[PDB]
Amino acid sequence: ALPALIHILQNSSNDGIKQLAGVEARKQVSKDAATQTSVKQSLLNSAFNEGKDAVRHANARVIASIGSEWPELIPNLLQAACDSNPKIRETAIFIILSLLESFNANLALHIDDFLNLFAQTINDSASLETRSLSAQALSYVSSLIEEEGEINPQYAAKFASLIPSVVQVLDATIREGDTTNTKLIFNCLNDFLLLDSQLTGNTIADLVKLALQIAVNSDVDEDIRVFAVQFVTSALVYRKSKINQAKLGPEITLAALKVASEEIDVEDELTNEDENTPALTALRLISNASGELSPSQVGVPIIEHLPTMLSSSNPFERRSILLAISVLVTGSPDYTLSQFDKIIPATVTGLKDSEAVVQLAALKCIVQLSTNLQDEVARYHEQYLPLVIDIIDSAKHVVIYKYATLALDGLLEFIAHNDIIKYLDPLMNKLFQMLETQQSPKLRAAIVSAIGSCAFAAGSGFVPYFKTSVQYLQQFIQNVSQIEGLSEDDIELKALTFENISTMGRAVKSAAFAEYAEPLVNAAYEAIKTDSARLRESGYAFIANMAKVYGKDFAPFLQTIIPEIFKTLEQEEYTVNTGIAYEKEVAAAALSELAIASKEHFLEYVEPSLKVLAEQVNESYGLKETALHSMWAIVKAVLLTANLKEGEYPKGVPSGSYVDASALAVIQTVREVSLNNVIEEVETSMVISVFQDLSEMLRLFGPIIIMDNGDSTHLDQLCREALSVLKGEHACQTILDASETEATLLDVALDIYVALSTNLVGGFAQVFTTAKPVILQLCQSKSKNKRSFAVGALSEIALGMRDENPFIQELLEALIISLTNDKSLEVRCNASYGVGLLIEYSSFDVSAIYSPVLKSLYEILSVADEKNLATEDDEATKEIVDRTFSNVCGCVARMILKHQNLVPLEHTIPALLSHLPFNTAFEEYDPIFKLFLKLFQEQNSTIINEAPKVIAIFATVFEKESERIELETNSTLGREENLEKRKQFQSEEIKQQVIELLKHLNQQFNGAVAQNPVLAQVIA
Repeated sequence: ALPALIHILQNSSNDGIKQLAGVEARKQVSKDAATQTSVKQSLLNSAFNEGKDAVRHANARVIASIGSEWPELIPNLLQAACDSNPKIRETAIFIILSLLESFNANLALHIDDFLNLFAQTINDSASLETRSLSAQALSYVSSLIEEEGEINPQYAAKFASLIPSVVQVLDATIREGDTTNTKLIFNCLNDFLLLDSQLTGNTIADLVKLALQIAVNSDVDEDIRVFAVQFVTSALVYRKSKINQAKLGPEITLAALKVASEEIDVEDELTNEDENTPALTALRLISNASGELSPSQVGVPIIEHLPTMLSSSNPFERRSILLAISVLVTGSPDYTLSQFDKIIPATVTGLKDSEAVVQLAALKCIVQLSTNLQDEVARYHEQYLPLVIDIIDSAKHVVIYKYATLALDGLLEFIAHNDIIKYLDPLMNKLFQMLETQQSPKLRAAIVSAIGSCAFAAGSGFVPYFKTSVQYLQQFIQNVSQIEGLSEDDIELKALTFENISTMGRAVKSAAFAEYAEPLVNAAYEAIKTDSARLRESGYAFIANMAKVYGKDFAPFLQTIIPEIFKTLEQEEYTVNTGIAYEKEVAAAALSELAIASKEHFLEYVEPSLKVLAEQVNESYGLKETALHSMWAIVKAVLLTANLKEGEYPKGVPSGSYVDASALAVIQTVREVSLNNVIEEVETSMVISVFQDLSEMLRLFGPIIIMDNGDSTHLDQLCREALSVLKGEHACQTILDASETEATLLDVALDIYVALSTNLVGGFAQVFTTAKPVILQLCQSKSKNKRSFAVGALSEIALGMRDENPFIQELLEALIISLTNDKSLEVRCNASYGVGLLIEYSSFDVSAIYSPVLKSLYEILSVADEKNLATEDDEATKEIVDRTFSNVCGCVARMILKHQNLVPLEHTIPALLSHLPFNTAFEEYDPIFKLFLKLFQEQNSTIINEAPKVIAIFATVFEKESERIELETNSTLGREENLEKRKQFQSEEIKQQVIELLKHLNQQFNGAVAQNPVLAQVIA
């Protein structure tokens, strides 16, 4: 059997035969013989004498595999590693290394001998290879030392002492041009990141700094530079606390920006339609720093350098800064949005550059801004659209043409419904002309997406184009079933046409879609059975929209579709099959939409769907969050099918159940899965996602989501987790200025309490007791954003409790301190909302606070008034300014309604009227309308002289209300994000009271109201 492969190893004239004999011979070792001494001593002899190194190593590896199953071996190798003869040392170390590579358990008995050996051989003056092998061995030694129950303090100290030597080996390998061993040493430093700190000592920041010096050194070979960039990226994922402690964020960012500024192959960039350059890895480093660190450490340095780089004579620096921003936004979208006053002009400057690489860089930046800040970018369509079209018309490179189309796509998709209509017809004609001219399927795919995005924005305004578009696009979805002979891009073009035709079905509704429903639906049911994961994905996306369009009429298709979806969700995902991951995401969304659009006919599928999804939560690689989200979607469907109307639940702790036993059982199922995926959960994205789902369901259906029958086990578990997140002590945080991801975790943790306060009302006070001091403390954070979240959350909690809140005076006095002393205008703005509410709910004497609070509210008004003077150029400030006007006026109206005779009206009413109508936060109209009803009913002198301004304000309000009603009827199905916020009236009752008021006012002032066209329409 095997011992012949050893004979071949020693003896062939062909060295490549001895080598591959050994490569196979190792494989054989596991699967007896009296004389096994012959094969050891033969191998040891060959390992140290063969002429070529590859044949030496081959014998060495066989010795080791033998080594697992000889008390003299390790002692003899430790002796050989200290031989006077450098080649004998090297081959012994290699064999020791191969032994460590077998993970034999008894190697743990030699930690000290290995530490003492390697402290020596790491600096072997005669063989760089021996130093590199010593570094490589140390990885196994550190792992061995961390298997002790308590890490030996002496091992850690010795091992830490070796770290500077490894750095020397690295410099040695770079100096000597030995890039094979440079790579291996970088693997060693990467392994240091994972180590317990007592093994690595204080070093890690210094390893980062040393890696940065290599990365920016253009004299170093590029592949070594990528290793270095990659190491720092890896340190962001595993050791960000050390990066923060050294405050290296800005140095990392600036180093990466310099590498990305190096020139690149321009013609490749402009034509290649497809990660290992220094320039590309540098962008990935920026991208990861933006996700990992607070924006002061990454985005702020970038925006500081935007002026000088964007004007540089070096086009690669103009290109570099735009691409830097393009990769900043995903990790720091809020900070990026706040810098739009600088960033948008910069993208416009970039589009006007003479160099195409800079123009492409600007386009990539815009695509990235649209993806993350959707409608916020589309507001600038008036500058962008002319520029982007001109680039499409005059493009000389395919990659510019693609990204121009894709930028146009992202803008058009989120254009305001009113504005798209001015563009819709000229746009429609241009995109179909483009579609004809271009024959590349990569380019056609991007044009089809832009067309569908027109439909999405236009809603019912798309009807004139619906039949021509489908006629045309039906050409790209022939022979769906036949995938043999199609390129990946041909598949994408087919898939995108299915997706965007179904999006047109969302724009025009079921009646206008009636012509094509059957052929298109049949075509999509072909897609689902096909062997393209991309094509199946587009089938499910098509079905998801059909569910929105046809509601319960789509139920006859359930028997057919669900079996396909279950099959899609159960597929093996492995070398992670990205196409299957996308398909599963969309199939889960299809299942959710079908469940919410079938109602009673999705009752046979509820239990099987929960079992399939629960299996994915437990076992899937990237579908956990979505699988769990879909489970709550199934619950939402079951609760709606039981005619629990959204927001109509009984408040307070439920002593039993307001839901029938079948529904409660479905709820409890998902409630258990939710809490098991937050308890001890290490991924913050998973925690964020669970908290978001729980808040949403609590908001819609009440406390029955978290508790029933007086048993608060899960409620207390939830609050425990949330409280821990607020304190920074949850498993997902314990692997300052916070990253935005970290800020989201805070926001959604606070929002659990917000939702519970509205669920519980008075009942919440006992739950709130533990979190209340922490939230009051977060209101004082050195971080402005944390203060903004906390003050905002306390105010919503106050709204949740209302007049059943036992802490009004404590909370009132805390928000008054924020209102009075906080340096941030936006924090003071958020506080003024909470202050008015607490006064509205208070039942004790507040006469002592009215005068100081009014003074502070007026100062806040004055700082916002000054900012309002220079903001034709900065919408982030304009939103804060406008929200301050709404909140302060709302709070003042609340104060007057609560205690009119403590507020001197003579100056307050005019200050109120000067900030009406509002531009945002229309919910604050509610106290103001009630105030106007009271002042006019008492014929108050102050408002009576102000009747023109008051009827003028309602003229704006009612015009806005009519636009809102029209926008709602025209819009594309399923765009109900902003529904509550666009409303001018919080209730039909307050709306009708206002109409009667305008009726009276028309009886006085000799028909002042009728004179106005808008109100004449409402008054009659």
